Amino acid sequence: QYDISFADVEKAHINIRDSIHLTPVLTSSILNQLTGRNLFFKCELFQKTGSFKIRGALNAVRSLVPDALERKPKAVVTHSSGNHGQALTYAAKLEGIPAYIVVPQTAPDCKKLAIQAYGASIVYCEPSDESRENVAKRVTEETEGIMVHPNQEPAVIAGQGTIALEVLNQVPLVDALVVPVGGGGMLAGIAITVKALKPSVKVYAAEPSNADDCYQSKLKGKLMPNLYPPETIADGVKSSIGLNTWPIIRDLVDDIFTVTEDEIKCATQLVWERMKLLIEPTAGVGVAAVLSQHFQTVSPEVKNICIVLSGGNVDLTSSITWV
Amino acid sequence: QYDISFADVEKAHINIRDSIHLTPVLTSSILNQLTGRNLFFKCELFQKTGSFKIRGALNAVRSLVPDALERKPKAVVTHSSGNHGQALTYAAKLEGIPAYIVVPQTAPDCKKLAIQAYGASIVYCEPSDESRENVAKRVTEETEGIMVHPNQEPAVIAGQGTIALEVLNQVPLVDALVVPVGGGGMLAGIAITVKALKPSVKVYAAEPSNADDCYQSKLKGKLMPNLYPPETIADGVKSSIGLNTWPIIRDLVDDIFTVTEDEIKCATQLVWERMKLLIEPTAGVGVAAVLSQHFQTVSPEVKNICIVLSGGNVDLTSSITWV
Ligand SMILES: O=C(O)Cc1ccc(-c2ccccc2)cc1
Ligand SMILES: *Cc1c(COP(=O)(O)O)cnc(C)c1O
Ligand SMILES: *Cc1c(COP(=O)(O)O)cnc(C)c1O
Ligand SMILES: [Ca+2]
Ligand SMILES: [Ca+2]
Ligand SMILES: [Ca+2]
Ligand SMILES: [Mg+2]
Ligand code: NA
Ligand code: NA
Ligand code: NA
Repeated sequence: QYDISFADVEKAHINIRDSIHLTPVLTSSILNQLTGRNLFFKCELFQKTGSFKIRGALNAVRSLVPDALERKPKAVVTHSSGNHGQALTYAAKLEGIPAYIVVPQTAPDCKKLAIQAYGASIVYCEPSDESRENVAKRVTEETEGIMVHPNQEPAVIAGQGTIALEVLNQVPLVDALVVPVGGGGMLAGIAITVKALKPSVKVYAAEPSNADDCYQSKLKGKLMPNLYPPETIADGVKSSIGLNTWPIIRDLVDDIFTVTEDEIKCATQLVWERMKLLIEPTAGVGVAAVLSQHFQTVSPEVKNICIVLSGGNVDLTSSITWV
Repeated sequence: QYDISFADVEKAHINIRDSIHLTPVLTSSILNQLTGRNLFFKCELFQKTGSFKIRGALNAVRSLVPDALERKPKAVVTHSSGNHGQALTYAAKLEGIPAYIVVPQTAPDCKKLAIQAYGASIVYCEPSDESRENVAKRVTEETEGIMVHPNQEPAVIAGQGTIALEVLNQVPLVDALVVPVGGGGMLAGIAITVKALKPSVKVYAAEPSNADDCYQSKLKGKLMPNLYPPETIADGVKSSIGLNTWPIIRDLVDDIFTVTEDEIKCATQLVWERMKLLIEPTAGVGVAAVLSQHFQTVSPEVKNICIVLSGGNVDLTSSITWV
């Protein structure tokens, strides 16, 4: 039916378990006091590499083949330089293969340093997509690598879904999961998993209003990507949903809550100050969603809500400017 | 025998357990790798009020009596706007009694607003130690209230010992606890508990070399308070050890590690960046200790080390200074 099944998610958990952390679920009286609800925080900010993306990245390295004639990937390649590129590089290191990040010439110096810091090799392209694609596909071919998309690659989606296997085990009375959405790999993997195992549990997406393609797509009933690059502090969810994640999200996600920039900022600072968790603002999106006006429409029967705190890769020394 | 015994800790546990968090113990691969040990982090930064001090404060509020006909305090009175005062204020809220803080009339508006935000009631004094004391005495008496010493009060020391009761359950094979020391209520409480329950477990203290009264005292075999108020980023450990905590520390604490300001800063930053925990610098003291050169020479038999992350009440709009 969909591009992954529950079986794929389980195969992913088996593939990655020896190398990832089974992150804790933490609680906060204050947040419980504030939102009306009984909250549980799945702490993917404590995951290896600082975000959940190691799950999909490692599953991809351990399950994808470069070619019909070669079973083992000989390198990994991606155009993502953020949490995905960091995760993929780490996954590549674990498997003893090189990682290449295709970066435009126009990338900030700090981004070029940060990539080299996490142990990947840089391959430069032009700012353009024609060049970007040329280069990545060319690097993939010449290194006998796998190209690993941050959110549309089935093995990546299946890996992200393992979060939900853990949550359902860690929080047996959970009523809903709240998941920040960008490309929807995490949302789709989680939705597949929850709906296979216990479909009475709600799956809710949380999204910046400033980048609201998932909302608009669900509203319209077809895939409606952002027409232009979004401006948002939630830097990890600037991707649009894509052709592999959209059908899952359409069919299996119960609702989508959008949140303003100010809501994202206030929820992030609330988590910092009141929970002492260094989440990145992108991980504040799910917290903002549960605090938002529209979340009050959620039935009072939906009491036990697990929010995925998806990452903690925040640049305290530079990024911080909005505080 | 001392101003408390383990019996007092068991009592405090029963007194307070229904109202405080049984904080988690977290781990970090990177910090294991940096120290060569198996580290366990007791997360008192997640405790109510943002530090462990609610333990001693609540125990004191639930066990001390006013100078009045009624056996229950009708108020709490403090000089502290810091971790101590915030802890006492929350304890008062739990008991449905007012918490008053005595504040010089020349306090900045920012401080006063900050004080009122956590729910304390300000009573003004003149800016002298004479006026501060006299106002606090008057308010305590007129309100049929109590005052609670931050580190020498037996009820506080006993409540602090409940940290170790949890650690010994959460980390059954623990070989040592590392505890930041100021007035030493937390250190003494912990030492009593550990030496009563599992005396083969080491109890190590950690303090800034800029405020090294605990180290000097243990070296000399007598209480040698700091000669002047120390300068340190570790605001919460500026107090010297006192007459009630010293005998316990003398007899029951195995060793004292001192750490420089730079070590404290670097340990605190390492915890933010690599563990995503927003500890205050005072809580970085214990981390700094386990990373320090002197600690590296500790016997390899002392493998499983629990560090108390004592607090997370850090001024976020003020971090820039040392970063
Ligand atoms: O202001 C505070 O909360 C700290 C504090 C509390 C009690 C005492 C005290 C000193 C001597 C005898 C009795 C109490 C000192 C300081
Ligand atoms: C990638 C990422 C997300 C969004 O995941 P998608 O699969 O792209 O929807 C959310 N939070 C963080 C921290 C991320 O790195
Ligand atoms: C009070 C405090 C300490 C020191 O406890 P003492 O009993 O005074 O030695 C350490 N860390 C934090 C965060 C504190 O608030
Ligand atoms: Ca290929
Ligand atoms: Ca979006
Ligand atoms: Ca000291
Ligand atoms: Mg498809
Ligand atoms: Na593991
Ligand atoms: Na695939
Ligand atoms: Na499960």
